[PDB]
Amino acid sequence: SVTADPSPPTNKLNKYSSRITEPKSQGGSQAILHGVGLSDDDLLKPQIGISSVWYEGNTCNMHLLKLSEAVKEGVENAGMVGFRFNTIGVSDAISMGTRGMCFSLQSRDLIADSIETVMSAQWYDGNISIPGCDKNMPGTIMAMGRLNRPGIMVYGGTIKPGHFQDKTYDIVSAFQSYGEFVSGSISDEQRKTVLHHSCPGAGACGGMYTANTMASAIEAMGMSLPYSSSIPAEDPLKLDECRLAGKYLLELLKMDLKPRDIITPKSLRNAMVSVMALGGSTNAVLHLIAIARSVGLELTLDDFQKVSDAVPFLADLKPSGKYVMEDIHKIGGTPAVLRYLLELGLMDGDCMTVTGQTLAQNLENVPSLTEGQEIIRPLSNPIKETGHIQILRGDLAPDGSVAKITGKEGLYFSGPALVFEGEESMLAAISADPMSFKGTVVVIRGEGPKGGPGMPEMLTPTSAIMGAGLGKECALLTDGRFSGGSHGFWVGHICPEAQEGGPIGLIKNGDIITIDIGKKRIDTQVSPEEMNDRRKKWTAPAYKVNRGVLYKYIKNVQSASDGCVTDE
Amino acid sequence: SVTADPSPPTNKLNKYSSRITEPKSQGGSQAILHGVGLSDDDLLKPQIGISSVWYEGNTCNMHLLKLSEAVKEGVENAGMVGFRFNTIGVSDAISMGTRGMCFSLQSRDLIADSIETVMSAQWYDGNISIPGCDKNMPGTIMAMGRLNRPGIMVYGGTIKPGHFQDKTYDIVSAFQSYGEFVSGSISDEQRKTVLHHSCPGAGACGGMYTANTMASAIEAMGMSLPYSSSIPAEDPLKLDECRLAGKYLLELLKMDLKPRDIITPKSLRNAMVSVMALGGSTNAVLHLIAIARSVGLELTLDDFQKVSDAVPFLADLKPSGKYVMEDIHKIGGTPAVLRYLLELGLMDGDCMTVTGQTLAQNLENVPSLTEGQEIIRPLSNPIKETGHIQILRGDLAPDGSVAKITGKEGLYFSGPALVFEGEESMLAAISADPMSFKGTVVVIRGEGPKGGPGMPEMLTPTSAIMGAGLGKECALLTDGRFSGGSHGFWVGHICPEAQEGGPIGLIKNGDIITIDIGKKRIDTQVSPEEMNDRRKKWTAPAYKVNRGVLYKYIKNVQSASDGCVTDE
Ligand code: FES
Ligand code: FES
Ligand SMILES: [Mg+2]
Ligand SMILES: [Mg+2]
Repeated sequence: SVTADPSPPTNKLNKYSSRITEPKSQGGSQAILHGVGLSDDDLLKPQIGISSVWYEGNTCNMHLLKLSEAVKEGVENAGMVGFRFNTIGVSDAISMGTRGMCFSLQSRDLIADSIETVMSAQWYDGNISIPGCDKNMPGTIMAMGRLNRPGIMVYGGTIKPGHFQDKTYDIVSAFQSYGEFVSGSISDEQRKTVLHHSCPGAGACGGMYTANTMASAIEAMGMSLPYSSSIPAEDPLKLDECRLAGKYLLELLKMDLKPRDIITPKSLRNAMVSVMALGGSTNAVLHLIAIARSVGLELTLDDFQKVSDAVPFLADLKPSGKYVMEDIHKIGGTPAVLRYLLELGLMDGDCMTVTGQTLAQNLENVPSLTEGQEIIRPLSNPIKETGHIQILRGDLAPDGSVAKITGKEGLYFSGPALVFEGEESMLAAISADPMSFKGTVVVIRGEGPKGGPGMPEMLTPTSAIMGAGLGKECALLTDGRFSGGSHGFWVGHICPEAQEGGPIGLIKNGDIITIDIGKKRIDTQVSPEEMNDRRKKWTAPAYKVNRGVLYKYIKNVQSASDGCVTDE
Repeated sequence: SVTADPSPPTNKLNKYSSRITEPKSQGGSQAILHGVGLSDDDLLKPQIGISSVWYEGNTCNMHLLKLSEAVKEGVENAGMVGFRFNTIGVSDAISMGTRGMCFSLQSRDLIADSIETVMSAQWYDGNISIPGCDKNMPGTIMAMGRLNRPGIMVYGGTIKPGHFQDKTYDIVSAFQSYGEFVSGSISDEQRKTVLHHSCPGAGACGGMYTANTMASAIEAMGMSLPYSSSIPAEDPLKLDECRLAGKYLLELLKMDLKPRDIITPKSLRNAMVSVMALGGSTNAVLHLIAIARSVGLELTLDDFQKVSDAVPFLADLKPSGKYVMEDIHKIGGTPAVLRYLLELGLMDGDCMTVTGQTLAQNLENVPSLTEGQEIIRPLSNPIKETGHIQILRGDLAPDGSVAKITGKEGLYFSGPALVFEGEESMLAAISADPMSFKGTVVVIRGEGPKGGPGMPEMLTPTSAIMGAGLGKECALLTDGRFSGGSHGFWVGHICPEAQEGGPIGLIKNGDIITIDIGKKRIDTQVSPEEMNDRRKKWTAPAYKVNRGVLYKYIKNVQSASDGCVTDE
């Protein structure tokens, strides 16, 4: 029983805004509303909060004001009042590699707080959110779940791949350019050319990374309109979707079809099914748990393992494959993918969606995957018989951990631990003495929600390992997160994190660590009694901040196995 | 020693953005920056985060996107790169009277978190903030203090008074209209006419309420440019100020004149001096404490009492007087007011400001208060010999409380307590049985930062008291806040709040409460031993929420005497 936001004061379409538009005792409210341009007749209409995440310093978000204007126009075209407002967001592509990354994950929870705040204070009847980026998307859904007022999330759209001189690039090309330069693979001028053509325009990062994972998952959950996740950012049809969201939201107000009517155990499973089938990001574990909690439901790591075991990986999409979200768009979009998964019996078609109809009804007449397409494998010949996402426990991750397992890595890794108290000291060690890493289980700890602080996503450690030729010769463990595609036994989200005294914070250099994918365990040769000896002598490190938004995060955040929720 | 945000990697103007624009290892960052439109030459420039609080559902904020575009143009005209982003805010005029008010105060702290987040993640060198409303203003300064990067706050400007048929209105006219209708003073049609003409356009609420108090105080603190606080929202000179902020910020980057160089004990006192001289809001106590903490300084309730005792109330401004901020603008603006206070020896002129010069240097050549003006009283004939703001302690507010004391109320009030566990039950009681309030000390408790939750500002209780003719016949105590002008012994901010087991939560109906302004005490006839007896049997009420942004507020917020900071 979630208690968060104001209740409305049955067939009324302005259930909330009537609190301030109708009583004479709210004459001050009505005076403001006339001052912002509402007529007496406008005061009778539903009021839609239109929350975008526009900002100019990221390609994923710089276009969203234009989208928000189209959403407002369509809300007015549907007989409603549209009130635009706008939250913050941050760019992982900009902050990756820097301590700015400590601020990224928590911006999800701040976006949720932001939209909840405005919708509650202004008494809006419904919400249309326009995220464009990584964390923006689940933050908007969490606010929707807390408020439980009719809402639709309009994905801003993925960016198109960059093209120059018969070469094709994305943000990962730009990430990888430094290492290829240092290795001698490319010249400084080729490096510079990659940076000028990797990000050609607006839109979220282009492969099946976190943004496309979550947009697809949220469409599969029924909380975006069909095709929202797969229409590209700069596409004319994205603007048309914006101009239609008001029509759809009107119908949701008439039926009073709310987020907790749409986000259910079965539609959460539908979202998880799309993550497994498409090879989506391990970050979806954090965000789908957070979304489930926001509507008062439960979702555990073991629920992810069960769906992973039930759903084959079918999609030849970056990072693990070759294609990108624009290629999905060209062969029928996300609805064509979900139609195939539904036909295979992998999804529950009875779930209500923001179209006002069920998932099966949305998908009944959509064009199917284009004949001859090579992106989505048939069930008979999947890329992997089960999903990439694997939950591991064992001695060193007793409360869980998350890995992306392709099947190319083998079933076991065993090696002496090489332990670093953060990303910076690992990178200096691999720079000075790369051969000391050969055969080791590398542990980068102190990078969890409280220890980091902020659970930063880390990319430099793994590109340093790949560039040293050590990809098949070591394993990587962290209480933080690893960015992009895996190329080995790379395990993140290890719980309890080191800052909390979890076993990962008790590992010492030379401890033999064995990762067993089949048993789903990360174990240590150190005896349980010696581990307990170390725990008795362990003292928590001082927090790295004492003020500001990150210290509030330290005070509030739950574990990664609990989705790093902050409001419980 | 504040530890919150990233440090820069001496004469460089791009101290922070060089972290991502210069190293080859940040090629991903640079690819994004080219995609958003930066040239190779642009990468060399400082990057300014331009944070507005635009949203369409409030007159105070609906214009701020236009202002933000002018700020960006001036940043580019100054040889810098401008990156706009935008936070949330909420409208007290809309939410007043409703549980939406529970979300208002905390939006200050969420704005602070929001701007801190973006500036840290994106590595911006400086900040220009464009608030328009109540809580927006101190939230932007708190972010500035945490980051300690050069910053300027551009006030959006006050709204102009409304005019219709030789009558003049503001938001308070609209608030008061319901009660005048119920009393028979005005007809329904006159009531409706007030609502259509009370708020004529963009801008913050027009008298010396919280917005104008804090804009004036922040200008007096040196963190806005001269006249920022007094130029009206729709004025051409406000746009010109926006287009100049970049020139001024460039110079701050050259001198590296930072917020903790500008916000000092002496400039905090300067801000407090302006609050006392102008009759500013008791809310300035919360916000100036929060601003002081954000730069690692201390500011106590007793510091406010000392300044109040030292500074006469001089300004004939609403709520207590007749004039409004536009009238100040017409007689020389905030700089003319501060020039007079400086000439009187009430302020410290050596404080550095965002002009790159001292306060005395800014004021040396500004036009003085217009000859003949009747708004600012001479020191010889003040409206009150000391400031309105009074700190009270005593048995029932051992950790402090705040009142606005005009001098019209007498020095003492004594009466039996009439106790309500929230605003709703008080209002029902005064509706049913108004005479039962005559002679009482009314206690509205459970309205503090944790109890409310959110320390709501309350207006309906006091207009109900005025409308029942009880203004001179009772006193009002709360652990929350009272809105607008006082018309009696109306004390808010009582600490500890009732939810925390403070004495206010132990008062029983009939307890004789005596308010003594001269002794600065709110005392009870109940013996200390009986109070302690009650405390031993007291149990905290359940919190009113268990999820969402308000439950996080309950988890994080300090007392009103500590400025309701949330990050400590
Ligand atoms: S930084 Fe926005 S999705 Fe990658
Ligand atoms: S609601 Fe914005 S200052 Fe009054
Ligand atoms: Mg990312
Ligand atoms: Mg207010």
